[PDB]
Amino acid sequence: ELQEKLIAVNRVSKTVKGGRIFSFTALTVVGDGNGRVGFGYGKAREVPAAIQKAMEKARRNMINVALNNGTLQHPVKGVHTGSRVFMQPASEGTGIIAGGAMRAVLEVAGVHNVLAKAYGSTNPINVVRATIDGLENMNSPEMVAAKRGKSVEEILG
Amino acid sequence: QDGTFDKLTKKEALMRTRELEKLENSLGGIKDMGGLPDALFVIDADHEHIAIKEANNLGIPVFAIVDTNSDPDGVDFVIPGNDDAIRAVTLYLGAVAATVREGRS
Amino acid sequence: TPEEKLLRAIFGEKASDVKDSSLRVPNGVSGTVIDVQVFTRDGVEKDKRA
Amino acid sequence: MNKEILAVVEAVSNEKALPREKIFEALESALATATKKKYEQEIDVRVQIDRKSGDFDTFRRWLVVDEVTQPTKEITLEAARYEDESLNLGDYVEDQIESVTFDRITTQTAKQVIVQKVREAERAMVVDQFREHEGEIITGVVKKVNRDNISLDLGNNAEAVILREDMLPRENFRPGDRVRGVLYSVRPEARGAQLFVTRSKPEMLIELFRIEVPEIGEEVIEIKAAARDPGSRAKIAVKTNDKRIDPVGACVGMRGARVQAVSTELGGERIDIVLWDDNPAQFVINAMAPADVASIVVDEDKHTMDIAVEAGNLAQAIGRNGQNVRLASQLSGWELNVMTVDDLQAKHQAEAHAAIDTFTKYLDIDEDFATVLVEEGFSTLEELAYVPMKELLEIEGLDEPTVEALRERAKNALATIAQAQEESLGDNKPADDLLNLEGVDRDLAFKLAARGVCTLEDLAEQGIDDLADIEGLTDEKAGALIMAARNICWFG
RNA sequence: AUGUUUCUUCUUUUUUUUUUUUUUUUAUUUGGUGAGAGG
RNA sequence: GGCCGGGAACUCAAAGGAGACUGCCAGUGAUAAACUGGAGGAAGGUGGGGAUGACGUCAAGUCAUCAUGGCCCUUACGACC
RNA sequence: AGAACCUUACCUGGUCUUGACAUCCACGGAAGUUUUCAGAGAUGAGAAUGUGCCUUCGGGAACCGUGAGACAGGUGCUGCAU
Repeated sequence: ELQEKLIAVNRVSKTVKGGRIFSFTALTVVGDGNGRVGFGYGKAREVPAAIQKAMEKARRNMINVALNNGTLQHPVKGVHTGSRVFMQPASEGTGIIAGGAMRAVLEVAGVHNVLAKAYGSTNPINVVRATIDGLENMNSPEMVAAKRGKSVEEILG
Repeated sequence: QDGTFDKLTKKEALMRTRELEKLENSLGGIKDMGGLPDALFVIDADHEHIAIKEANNLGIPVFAIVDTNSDPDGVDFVIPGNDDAIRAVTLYLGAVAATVREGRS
Repeated sequence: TPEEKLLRAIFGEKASDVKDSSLRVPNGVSGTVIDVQVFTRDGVEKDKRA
Repeated sequence: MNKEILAVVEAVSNEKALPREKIFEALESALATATKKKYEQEIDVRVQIDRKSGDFDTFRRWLVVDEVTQPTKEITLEAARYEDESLNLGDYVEDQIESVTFDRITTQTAKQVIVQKVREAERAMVVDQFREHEGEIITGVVKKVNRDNISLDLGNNAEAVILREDMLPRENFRPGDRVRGVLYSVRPEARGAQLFVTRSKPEMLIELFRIEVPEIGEEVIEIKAAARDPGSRAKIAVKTNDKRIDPVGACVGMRGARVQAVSTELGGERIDIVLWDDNPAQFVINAMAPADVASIVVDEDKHTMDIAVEAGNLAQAIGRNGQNVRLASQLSGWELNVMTVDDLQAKHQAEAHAAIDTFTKYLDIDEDFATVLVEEGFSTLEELAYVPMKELLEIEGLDEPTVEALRERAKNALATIAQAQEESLGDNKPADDLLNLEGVDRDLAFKLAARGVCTLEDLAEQGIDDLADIEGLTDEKAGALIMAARNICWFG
């Protein structure tokens, strides 16, 4: 139902007088496949507890995005801290043609047709934050119609 | 309140009733509730700024008596007015009590 | 039971586990008791009816 | 002997967590009862046990009373005070009596009274400590299966009962089976089964969800309502105050695992979980799941809701034998009428036509004006008679004089209708006029009014022959009533 | 007051895998012999 | 010569309990923690001493206590004097 | 927390190899004991005596040796595999 999805684990560290202690961080993502998607970071001293704590905050972090039929509404930028994702709707683009960490977050969100490419530092946690704000500001024509023009028809013909 | 206030150690029984009354005021009228509240009536936005940030993490519509120094963005039903005079607070507390008595029909 | 061994408390003797029971007789015949004999081996205390 | 009483009191006090005093009071009562049985006469007896030695003195008790009804057990206050001036009403006068030897007979009586005191102390305190269990899902072992009930053993000499109505329709228990159920009532049948356990009532469903869903036990999710057809289907309505939690998703669990655990414990009962809404119409839409609702019409006065569904969904909305609509109605508290969109439109057209016919007939208005009143939402003569004048003045084409005239006509129509029915039967007009004649019961007044005798004058004009066919009216009683009516009408 | 220096050479990395029950033995008073009697 | 009778208080042996807690007074301090002093008490501020060694450090020590993965010898690196 | 031999793992020399220590196989002899020579000792050659336990006694195994291959042995190496 929730269709959870892991992206990348990592081995981070920090040192003390005794030595250095590692842990694990594991960015994951969840999504209903019909417009709800949420990620969550999570970190712990062991990978089973790392990925579970990741999902548990990803359940509460879900956002709604308004799309049409497995693809986006319009072209949209996505900038967040050294990660410029570009997203083009590509009406029946025959699969989600995107890179890693976008292929995850677009799939569980439910789109199936977008063309996308990330410009800049392809860092996984910063790029899944880049698509999210790029998707949540992307707007349906309904929201566009009821702020501007006030006809659902003529705003797109 | 009845029972083990003497049974084993009198000095350590004074420890628990030293533990009690500090917990009595910090967890005051919350122990009668159980679970999360539905709304939240604040009398100073600046001073209690943790809770407004805390309540806006969840879905709780809050009610703040705001003073001119604070920022009225996290509060939904913003109420402007003084909040450092005692006679001012008994207006808002007297109004929110008598109205919610009418709302509990 | 504790109360059976408490015969010593209110009274004395010993314990009450022993089956208290009075030799009662069977049925089939009525009658009227016309004559009672009591013979006593010598040395034994005669009771009040003897 | 002596020290043995103290050792027994200490052992029983420690093992049963019972006050030594309560055990002694009961042993005293047990010994008094055992003493009473050795005498051929009904005597009153007090026993007193010394709390240090275990020695006991037995009396011929004489309940000090004001009026003596039982001279063998009661003494007057005046006679009691002759022996001891300190005695009051309700005290006991004693008499040096030989204490019963503690044989295995008294021993058995003492054991029985101790066991009974433990049932009213140790077991009572255990039930008080298990305040949660008295309400939550207790677990018992089936001791006995009868035709009409199942006896459960809970341990510690506690017996519970499941009644036949409290069982699921397909459950078959055997002696030795473990059974869970909600303790829904504690009565006072200590000897036997004071505990009543249910598996059929809605509380069993609520408490199974409380155990299986941590978010309900933590008060994060609340169950607002539960409706149940035991062993077949249930509906539960859930609410949460935390916008981060889906209450339906939490109760279903990962792939339905939580709801399937509850369903399995209930013998494969189908459980629908619906979102509670504070809007009644939205809550009923949710309760009607899995049927899609097209429209709802709410009648607040009748506390009923008409639910329109697509013709393809009608059978799903009603459910097998009306089970879906009945469970939704029990869950909402509303009476739910499920029909097609076409049937709802036909019903509204028939109601509008009946309202138009009623208004045209009673208000002396044209059909065009009656249609405007129905389009503005007026359906009854009562609404038109009593609604605030402001709402009637908001209707296009109504002036203050026309609204006043319409209200006066509506009130006169309501008055006329009431009077007509009261004269036809015996509601008020014939229940006062025709019933004036002494002897007229309400039934006879309605029988008279069914013959057109509606007033005391109409009855004064009758012959005995005109009333002879009225069931329960003899010629003598008819003659008396006609004469009583004539005395009032013609000679008053 | 100021206090120089610490062979050489160098790592790997965490998403599919699993355990266990059987135990042990279980109304009560009244047999012969000899004599008599009923069918 | 407690050496003999005798004795059970005393020393001691050995069980089981009391007692020391900042409990009391004063003073200072935020009326808080406490701190300094006094009383009493055999013992006064964890009474004196011991056992007890957190996560880790050093791939510190030991494969010659033992056990152990490897590798090596097998008329021999084994076994006896 | 104790090296005259022993301990002792080291050294010279004398020795034996399925072995001083365990399980297994086939044979023969109760096991044990006393005593003599040769030998630095290990050992070698004996010489005498004992000849018990359960029985299917064609026995078997408490026990000593000889032959069989599995194997046994290692205070040999690596604490930076444990």
